[PDB]
Parts: sequence; C-alpha cells; structure tokens
Amino acid sequence: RAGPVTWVMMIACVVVFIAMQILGDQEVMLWLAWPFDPTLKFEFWRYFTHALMHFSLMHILFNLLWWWYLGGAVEKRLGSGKLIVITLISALLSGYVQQKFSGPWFGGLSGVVFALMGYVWLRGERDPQSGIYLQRGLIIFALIWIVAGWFDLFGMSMANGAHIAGLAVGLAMAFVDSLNA
Repeated sequence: RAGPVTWVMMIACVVVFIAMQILGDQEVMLWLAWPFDPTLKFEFWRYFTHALMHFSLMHILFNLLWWWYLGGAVEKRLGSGKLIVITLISALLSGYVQQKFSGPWFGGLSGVVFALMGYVWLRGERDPQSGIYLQRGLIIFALIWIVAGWFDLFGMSMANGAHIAGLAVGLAMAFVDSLNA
C-alpha cells in the first residue's frame, strides 16, 4: 500500500531509470555502481545506490511491483523503520556478495526484493501474528526465479549472488525478529 518508504524508493528508482535513459546506462553506472576500484571505497553511496539502477522497463516494473507488494506489507504492519533497515542491510549485503561472485557491474532492486520475500515468508510462518505472510504460489515462483537465474535462462544475466545473499539476509532478520516477537 501507500507507505512513505515504499513510495520514496519507487520514486528514486524511477528518477534513476529516467536519468539512465537520458544519459545512458554506462554513465549512471559509473557513478552509482558498487566501487570497481578500492580507491573509490569511501564513495559510501555506491554500497546502496546500485539497488536503484535498472537496465530495462521490465526489470524496473517487475521489481517495483514486488517492492510495492512486499515493501508495502512490511511498511504497513511493522512500520517504516523496519523496511528501511531491511532495505539498507540487504542492499549492502547482496551487493557485497554479488561483487564477489561476478564483480561490480550490476544493479536492480532484486536483492532487496529477495530479502523481502525471505522476510515476509519466514515472518508469516513463525509469527502469523505480525499480519504478514507469503503465499505458497509466490514462494514457489521465488524459488523458480532463483533457479532460472542459475541456469542462465533465455539469455538473462541475473545477479545470482544478490538473489541468494538477499534471500538469506531476509530469512535471517525474520528469524531474529521472530525470536523476539
């Protein structure tokens, strides 16, 4: 639904994607991507801003859907702060792992999205109380979406480290959040 973190992130991604359109991918990537060179390591924004970059209209719409659907849920039931922290930890950790798998040239919300999917699903099981859960039809498609990535399906160049690291971050935080709740 209409949380402020949900919408601010959707607007940021749209502003970036439009900027990518005018300037081209490479120019934006050069400034927003995970640091390719340790000399750049203190350009702190790059550890997060890789999440705001999308490389096609489908990429962005599909990600923002999931983001809106799941980000919205977390925001509405658990509040803004929870969504922010899931977003920041997952963007940081999925980029880190993804950098290791395949280097620094990647972008997309997909990693934060897999964290959300991992979070919503595990919170739903352990803690139906929270008023959030992931449907069986979605966690299956999520599992399909991951494996379809490994197996290089139909030409696609998926950030596979981001998918798994994000999934894992979200499972973990949801586990931690369920012991206390």
